[PDB]
Formats: sequence, structure tokens, C-alpha cells
Amino acid sequence: PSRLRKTRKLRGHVSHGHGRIGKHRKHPGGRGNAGGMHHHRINFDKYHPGYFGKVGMRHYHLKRNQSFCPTVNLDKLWTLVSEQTRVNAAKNKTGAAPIIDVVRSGYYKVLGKGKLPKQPVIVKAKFFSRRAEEKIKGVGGACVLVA
Amino acid sequence: APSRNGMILKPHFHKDWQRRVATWFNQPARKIRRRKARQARARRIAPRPASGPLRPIVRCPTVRYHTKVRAGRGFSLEELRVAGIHKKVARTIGISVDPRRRNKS
Amino acid sequence: GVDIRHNKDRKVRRKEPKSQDIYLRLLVKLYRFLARRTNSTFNQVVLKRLFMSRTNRPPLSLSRMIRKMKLPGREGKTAVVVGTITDDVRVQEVPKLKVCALRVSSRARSRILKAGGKILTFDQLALDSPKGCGTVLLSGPRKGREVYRHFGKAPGTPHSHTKPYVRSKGRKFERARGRRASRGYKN
Amino acid sequence: LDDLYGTWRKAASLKSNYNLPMHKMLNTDLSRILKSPEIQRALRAPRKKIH
RNA sequence: GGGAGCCCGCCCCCGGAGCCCCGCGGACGCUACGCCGCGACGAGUAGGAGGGCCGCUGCGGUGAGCCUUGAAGCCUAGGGC
RNA sequence: GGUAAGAAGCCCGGCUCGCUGGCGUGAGCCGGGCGUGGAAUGGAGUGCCUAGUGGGCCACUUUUGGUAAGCAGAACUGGCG
RNA sequence: GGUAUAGGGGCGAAAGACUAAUCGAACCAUCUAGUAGCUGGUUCCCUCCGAAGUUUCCCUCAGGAUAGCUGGCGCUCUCGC
RNA sequence: GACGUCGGCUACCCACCCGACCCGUCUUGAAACACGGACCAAGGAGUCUAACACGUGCGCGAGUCGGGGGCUCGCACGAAAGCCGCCGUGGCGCAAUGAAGGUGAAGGCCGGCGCGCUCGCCGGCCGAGGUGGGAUCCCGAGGCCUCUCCAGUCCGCCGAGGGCGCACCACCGGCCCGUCUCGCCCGCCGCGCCGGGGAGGUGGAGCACGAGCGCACGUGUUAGGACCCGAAAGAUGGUGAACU
RNA sequence: CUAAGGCUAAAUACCGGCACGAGACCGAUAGUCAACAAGUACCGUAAGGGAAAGUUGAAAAGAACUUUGAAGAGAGAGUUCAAGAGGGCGUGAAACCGUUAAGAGGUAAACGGGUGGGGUCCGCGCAGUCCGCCCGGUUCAACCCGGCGGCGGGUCCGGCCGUGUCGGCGGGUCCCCCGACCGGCGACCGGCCGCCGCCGGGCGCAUUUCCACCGCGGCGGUGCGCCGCGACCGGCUCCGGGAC
Ligand SMILES: [Mg+2]
Ligand SMILES: [Mg+2]
Ligand SMILES: [Mg+2]
Ligand SMILES: [Mg+2]
Ligand SMILES: [Mg+2]
Ligand SMILES: [Mg+2]
Ligand SMILES: [Mg+2]
Ligand SMILES: [Mg+2]
Ligand SMILES: [Mg+2]
Ligand SMILES: [Mg+2]
Ligand SMILES: [Mg+2]
Ligand SMILES: [Mg+2]
Ligand SMILES: [Mg+2]
Ligand SMILES: [Mg+2]
Ligand SMILES: [Mg+2]
Ligand SMILES: [Mg+2]
Ligand SMILES: [Mg+2]
Repeated sequence: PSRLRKTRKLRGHVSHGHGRIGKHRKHPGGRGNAGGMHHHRINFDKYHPGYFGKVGMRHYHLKRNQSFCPTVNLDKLWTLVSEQTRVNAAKNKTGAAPIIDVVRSGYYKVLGKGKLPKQPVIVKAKFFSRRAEEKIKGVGGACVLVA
Repeated sequence: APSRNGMILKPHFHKDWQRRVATWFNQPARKIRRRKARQARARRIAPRPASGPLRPIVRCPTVRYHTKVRAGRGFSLEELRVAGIHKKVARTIGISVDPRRRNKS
Repeated sequence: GVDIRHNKDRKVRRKEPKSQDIYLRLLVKLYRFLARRTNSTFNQVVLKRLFMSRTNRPPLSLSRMIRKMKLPGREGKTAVVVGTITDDVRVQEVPKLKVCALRVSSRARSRILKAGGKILTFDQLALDSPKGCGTVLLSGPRKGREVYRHFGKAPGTPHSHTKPYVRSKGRKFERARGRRASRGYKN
Repeated sequence: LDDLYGTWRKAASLKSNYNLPMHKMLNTDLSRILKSPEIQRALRAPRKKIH
């Protein structure tokens, strides 16, 4: 809504809010990102460190499908299964240890962040980390690798 | 000119982009025309399915997905031979057939 | 002629909510009466937090509220939140709590009611505890938003850990001259 | 109408995931709340003597 | 509640005590985005912010709106805010 | 022109040390006891965006070049802008 | 009178002369609303706050970036309770 | 005082006293012998798209979404609106760190097994550490009283003092990835130029019980014609020797 | 996978052409240059450049006829609601011009503050003494009978209604029956009580109610204009005394 904008309040003012000493010219400093090395160097060096220069190796034909590996933490692992499955745990006096498949929910890598409740689980994943496996073994479960 | 920590942006508007602006006011008319054509085609083949020929079961490459199952282009010749359907006859009964698909598994 | 600076005479604090919704206005009127009449400062704090904006009352997680209520002494007290109570999925055991909040998520509401707790609104709080006796006032993390990671000492400054405004993070977008000891210098 | 939107304790049953919005405040009548005995018992004596 | 005081009992309710306080109900005041009382202060270019029941055009609602017993527009040494 | 004029300060008891040491130091952790720390005036602290400006000039005082200048150039303060 | 030489080309007993009132590079249309750190202009009212011509860097000196001066939006607390 | 008399601040004309130089702009400095300006009417200059950042409002919320597509109408209102195993392909967020091969966020206490070796292995317990300041809440002696002395459960205000301590700030610890130094051990399908673990510094846009997503509004910076008007130029294609 | 051979509709694009529909778009200096005999008039040798310009009236009913003038032009008459619409004719502003009425005029005109004089009409008035309550000097309220409607209440008096728990598991979330407690929550009734209002009957006149007056008697806001006086307060400038 142009009604609520600033241009309506500037009617009658000569400079239109751009000063009368230094007028509003086309491009006093240049167009775009001009002058990153000269006359605009301080802004680039104090707000965008590492802008200039080249680092690392090139990868000509990079495909994101190969590097696709979603991760899930042990902090939220029972959320992938229904709540009644977790309710049917520490119960039945058998040690059921229901199987949790993370590839079904859309995860390949299992990370060890978070606290795992004291209940045996069967976790099947493409990859495992050392801490996650340690937590699962300490709780009383087992890690299963799936291709 | 930069001013106190803004993003470094590189808009791609240095060509004569206003010459080749594509509006989408045709979208509802396009949808209506597509629906009318779909209904007419369905009416033309009264008992045949409106979707078309049956599609095979296909698993996706690119390990990213690696698990989803979608519809294929057509059944391979080995599948037709096992099922006992001639490749030339199959297309006349509503079965999609393509000869490029291999059979590894 | 008196020499007094007028640059800091008008205080900027809010006097009324900027929202135009009418239920918040009714709650504001009720707590205006309660604060201007009752000597309790709890009503004053509730009024001021009702005047606040969306970012000034961040949502309170279920786990944080449970942990705060876990402290000794504050047993059997009503939780008072001027923000939104949000469900926490990485916690399993939820005790029974009495909570007062403007908004409660459907998951959080279901989990609280399942455990046997009570959920109340501020108009019910006024009827139950007009002076706010036996209540614990809580709030969400004010610095939880991602904007504060960009605030503070500027990037490219020695002993600064501020996230810069980058279009996309990657190998060849940053971390070069200005950040590499091999490329010019680093801070 | 109940089949279109549902109540607070039931789903819409015609919209896949939708429930009626919750009320920010239940006792909307401010006059009843203000003169309720519980509130009136915890109020100071007003000062309405104009000086 | 008991024991008593410089013979016992009452020592009562505002649908009426009639009021400078009435805890029994409460404006002439309550468009609570309203109303009311105290104090201090009042320069301004560049610039910033807020309020306009200031003005123009068109659209959705609303004035059982105005109008050939006279609309817009225009003129006025007329009456005002 | 810097500091000090107390609670973030003092007085005791006990633990820790891959540091330093003849015993000792030195630092860090816990428990306990003691409150107006010169005068006078102010309510303070903190976080985001942010326009305009980036030609100045004059005067008391100190002062550089120049014979001098309504000349050129500095310091403090106050003004015009 | 007819004919030939056409624009970085022609023609010139040579003046940078002539080439349709234009020639140290003709006219017409388009690219083209070419660019300008450079001039000029920039449209209603009231209220509140209110500047700088200074540091550093820039082929920087009629300009920018950056600190400084300004405004707005808040928040955290204390209280002539 | 009331049939040629009253009131009319503002506007019509005139007079008197004081004040009083023509506006806009560049400018340290304008009434300037600085520039534009005979007069009147109409038109006339900060817009739109896209990308960001912050603030604000709304809905949902560890989720959020409608891009595109499909099903309902023959379009008056409609090219709207409603719906979707499309409710999520996919984007954003929920995990970061290295150039990469890759790795990837919790510890503490208690008893035992090796020599508790600040090192390894077994069972149970507590589950985001601690210090200081911390709005609010909890306990609270006692006081203030009440027509007389005592007893006295109750409705109160103040309440010294003692605590649980939001959010946030400062500090001390802990964890994750890269790197440096000193080192002692663990496992196997293949005992190897195998893989894993420790302590002490350091580098990171990290973790340390979350806060984003979508829509709308405002401001600021840009790419675009980019507030409006203004060149000396350059290029492409054509027309002219009726003057000379 | 099998190149150096070939064919093929659909989902796609469409500022030209043919025929339609629509609009939060502009409304004759706008919108296409062109609302009209517009790529027309006109300009240049040519490539090319390129306008301005809508509106009488419902109906021409477009002013017969008489008169002055050579005529253009007038004076009468007539049409029309209106020519105070007369063929570039709807409405007809400003700059500018003529005339009429008023005022004024040797420091160019013009302007701000304060008065005065003269006009223009406005509002009174043939006094405007302004009212609105209380008090003094033709029927019904008071009180009963009947009817109608409404309000509030609790023994929850009875049922429905309705919130939380308990019981019958009787049909993770969604429903049925009785019983108990509690929030009996404005979610409804049927009776009871008290009250209010209306209608119809009584109630005939020390009560009751309309009109007009003599009281300016009590209260409130005011006076048509010009005024004057008294006392009290607040803030100032002075004067006359006495006493330390
Ligand atoms: Mg299909
Ligand atoms: Mg200036
Ligand atoms: Mg020469
Ligand atoms: Mg331009
Ligand atoms: Mg320059
Ligand atoms: Mg201010
Ligand atoms: Mg000021
Ligand atoms: Mg200049
Ligand atoms: Mg000059
Ligand atoms: Mg001037
Ligand atoms: Mg001139
Ligand atoms: Mg105009
Ligand atoms: Mg910005
Ligand atoms: Mg130009
Ligand atoms: Mg060139
Ligand atoms: Mg035109
Ligand atoms: Mg006319």
C-alpha cells in the first residue's frame, strides 16, 4: 500500500529526504559489488572475511545423490515408530526389543547425540557412529548394518 | 554500495530480461483446456482405462532414493516371454512395452 | 531559559499491545484492572509481558518447563507462561503439571492432559489466583532466534565468532583471504 | 457442518488434518469476572477523591 | 468463649442509616482505543518518527443515504467552524 | 593527566594442584562472621536497524609562515552555520 | 543538359576546402529511456526528537567505504507505594 | 434605550502609528552588481519486479509450506472459491566441522575386576554441570490491633530473616570436527604401511532440553530505465553529386 | 550403446491475421500518432518526419414577417422549459479587457500587528427581558377484584440441560444407564413466593390530573446592547505611622 509508505509524507519537502548538500545521484560509488579491492575494501574485510581468494580442490561433475546421507540422533529415535510400540516396552516380561528401521523413515546415518531411554532396541542403519553404538550397547540393544 | 553488513548479492538481471518475461495468467485457462482434453480422450475410449496402458514396477537409481518404487515405461521383452505375451500383441491390449530395458535381478 | 536536554525525555516502552485481536485486548483490560488495583507485582509483570511482541515472548518447550518445575520447593505450583507451550519429542516421561499459557500446541496439550495435568487460561488464572499466589512464572529463551548469531562483534575481527551473512555456505564462497593464514591473514 | 469441520474433541472427518482453533480465553464476559467474589476479596480500597 | 468494669434485658435491619462514607447496588464520568488529576517542558536547517473527523480517484460492505419540488461543476461585498 | 575513597571489602576454618618450593609458596575451590565507607547532583543498564554529514567560517586566549592582509595553517572553549 | 566518383568514403591548382543553408568525418531510422562521481527541479498540515563538514583506507582531493554525530523500535531492572 | 437606533471578532474600501528588502537554489556567507522566474490554466518527477537484512501482525509449531499437478462449472458474480494415500516429491529448519578422503556432539556418582595407574573393563543410580547478579514465587519469627482481663481457632497489612531460583549477562568447567606434542593399550574374517581409544594447547559461522516455516506490512541496501530532464560519443542498416 | 541413412502426432510458443468475451485500467493535453474524411493534412530530393481537431437542441421546431443600412451588421416579432442553448452553438473558471457603483491617491506597488471611519448584507427587536422544576393563592393514582406479560429466589421443589470424577466395558480416539458429590455454570421449562407494568370493574371528590393568572417565594443556566457599584481572594507598584 503506497498510502502507508514514506513517499506520501515527503510531499512539500524539496530534497525528498536525500539531503540538499549531497544530492541523490545515479551511482556515486559504483554499480553492484564494484570496488571490493579499492574504495570499498574496509566493508568487505570487516563484514565478509574470506571473500577474495581460492581454496580447496575442484570437483568437475558433482552429483548430490552420491553424497546423500541424512542423519538422525539418538535423542529422537523412538519418534520414528508409533507410541504404542514404545508403550509395549519394559513389558510382556520377555524383552521384546522392537526393531527400528531408520531407512524406512528416510535416514541412513545414526548419530549419538542425546540420552537413550533404558530399553533394548534393534536399530538397522546404513552407517553407525562409535558413540551411538556405545549408547545402544550400554542400553542393551544391538546395531544391525543394512546395505 | 555496501552498507554495514548486508549480504553480497549477484542478481542475474544484467541482460534485457524485461523482453522475455513469461506471465502465468494463462494457468487457469491451461488447466481447463487440459481437463477438457482429458475428458474428451476418456470419452473416446469408452471402456478402456482413461490413464492408459499398464505400467511396470521400477526401482530408482541414484542411491539417494534407492528404495522408492515407481511406474516404469514398459515391460521388458524377457518379462513378456516369461508371462507368455507377444510383444506386438501386448501393445494392442493395453500393456506398455519397451525394448531398451534390461533385466539384471 | 533552562538548559535541559530533551533527547531522552520520551520513554519508548510499550503501553498497549500492537495486535488488534480482541481476546488479547480483553485479557489486557482484565490484567490492567488487576495490576492497577492489587498491590501484587505478578500482575504488573503479566501485563508487561502481554504488551510484548512475538519475538519478546519466545515459546517455552515442554522439557524446559518440566526441568524448571523439577527444582525443589516449587512443587504443586501453577506454571504461568505468556508465550506458547510447545511439545518436546525427545522426552518420554511427562509429569502432571498445572500450566497457564496463551497457546498450547495440540501435541503438547494431548501429552499434558494424558499425564493428568491441568491446562488453564489467564482469565481462569484470575479467578483461581487473582494475586498470582503459588505460581511459578517462566519464559522461553530470548536469545533462541538465529538473528543473535549474526549480532555482536563484526566478522573479520580478531576474537570474533559471529556468523556472517552468506548466500550459501561452501568451499569457495568464504574461508579465503581474510580467514586463511596461507591467504594473506586471519583474525 | 459437524462433518465438515468437527468439534474440539473430534477430527473433521472430511478434512485430512484439521481441528477447530482453541480459545485464547474461555470466560469472555469481563463483567462477570471483574465482580466475582474471588477477585473482589483481593482488591484494595479505590482512591476516587479528586485532589 | 469464659471472667468482669469506671438489678436485668436490649446494644435491632439501610427497600431505609439518609449520607464528607454506606465493605447491600452503584455515574451526569464507562466511544476503558473512554474519561479524570497532578507537575515539568515548548528554537530549528540536513534528517528521522507519529497523528490527521486534511484532500483526489476507483473497488468490497454499509447509510430503507441525497437528487428534475433540482446532482456534479462554477461565481459570490453572505453566516461560521 | 591517571588511579583510591569498601559488600565485586575485610577476618577466620578446611580441601585441590602433572606449577614453584628444604620445610614453604602461589592460585583455585567450599563453610562461617562482620554493611550507610568524602561533599553535592542525578534513575540507570543493555540490544537491533538507521537517514543526513564527510567544502566550513568567526571570536577571547596560546601559536607557525609571511612586512602585512577581511592571508595561509594548528590547540582549548564558545558561537554563526 | 547527360553521365561517373557516396561517408573513415568521394573529390580537392591544397583553404581541412566542398560533399543539397550542417563538414577536423553528411543525412535518415534503430541499438537508446546509452553513461554522467557533474548542473537544475522534486507537489498537504500539525506534533516530537534533532546533526556534520571530523579519524582511517581508496589513481583518493566536486566521490565513496569505514568510525563519529542523529532518529526509531524495544528489552532488563530500582522506585514517594 | 430602542423604527433609522443596536451586535457582527473574520472578510469590501480607505486612513493613521510601529514593523517590514523577492521568492527557490549552490553556498562559511544572498536583498545582492550570483543563477531561474511577464501572467494564467491543465499535465509534471522516489514507481514496479526480483534478491537480501531487521522490526511488526497473524496461523501452525519440531515442524511448516503450497510451487506445480489433479478432482468439483457450462466463467454472471469466477479466470474466484473448496478439496487432495498428491499433506509432500521438493524448499527451509532440525548438526556441525575439514581442501578432501572422512568424522560427527554427555557426562557425573557409587561398588567391583587390572596396582584405581587421573589409564582399561564390568553392574546400579542422577540425567544438560558449577559460581555471582537475578524480575517473580515459598517459608516466615514478630509487630499492628480489636469497648476491660485471659484463652483463642480465623479475615488481614507490614514483615527482620531464611530458600527454590525464569529470561539474560560475566566467568569456570564439559562435549563435537581440523591441527600440533607426549604416549599407553585394545579388536579382528582376512594379524597389515589395518582400525579404535587417552592426556595436554590451539583453529570452527558448533552442542550444551529447540524455533522455525508460510503469509502480510514498514524501513534500509542493490540489479534492473530505476526520482525526473540533460551530453561531447560508439555501433548496425539505408538515402543523397537538383548546391558544390 | 551401436554413430557417420530416414519418418512420426501429444503435452509447448504465438505484441501478425479472422471472429468473440472480460476488466479494482484512461476518459479528449488522458487512452494507440490517430474517439473526428489519421498514417490524413503538411514538411524534406530521399531514406523518412507527422499533427491539431468530440459535445446546440427531446424534437430544427435552425428565428416566418416588419424596419435602418450597399452589406457585414442591428431593432422588433416568433420557436423552445431554456438562444441568459442562435450552426466550432452543453456547463463557461483564471490570466486580460470595456463600462457601471463606491473609496482613495506627491516617498513604486504590495505585506504583518492595533485601532478608527465608510459601505455590504446578516441576527434581532416596535422590550428580548429567556425559560425549566418545586410551593402558595376533565378523570383517576391511594386501596381492593379478575385477566395478561415480565423480573428474582431458594427447599433444586420435579424433569430436561449441562461440566469433572467415581460405577456398568455396557458400543488409542469417538458413544449409551442409573446412582453420588461437586462447578448448578444466564443451557430450558412446570408449579410456589415476593415484586413490577398494562387492561377491564369499582373508588364522585380536602386525594388525583390539563389549561390561564398573581406571586420574581426556593433552585439552575441566562441578561438584546451600553454600563456603573460593593465586598472577598491571588499577584504586583507605592504611601503614612509607630516600636527594637
Ligand atoms: Mg498422467
Ligand atoms: Mg550548508
Ligand atoms: Mg591549418
Ligand atoms: Mg532517466
Ligand atoms: Mg568528482
Ligand atoms: Mg526522542
Ligand atoms: Mg528540540
Ligand atoms: Mg556543487
Ligand atoms: Mg564562494
Ligand atoms: Mg535567497
Ligand atoms: Mg530571465
Ligand atoms: Mg495540476
Ligand atoms: Mg541494511
Ligand atoms: Mg539522453
Ligand atoms: Mg570507444
Ligand atoms: Mg489525443
Ligand atoms: Mg457555451
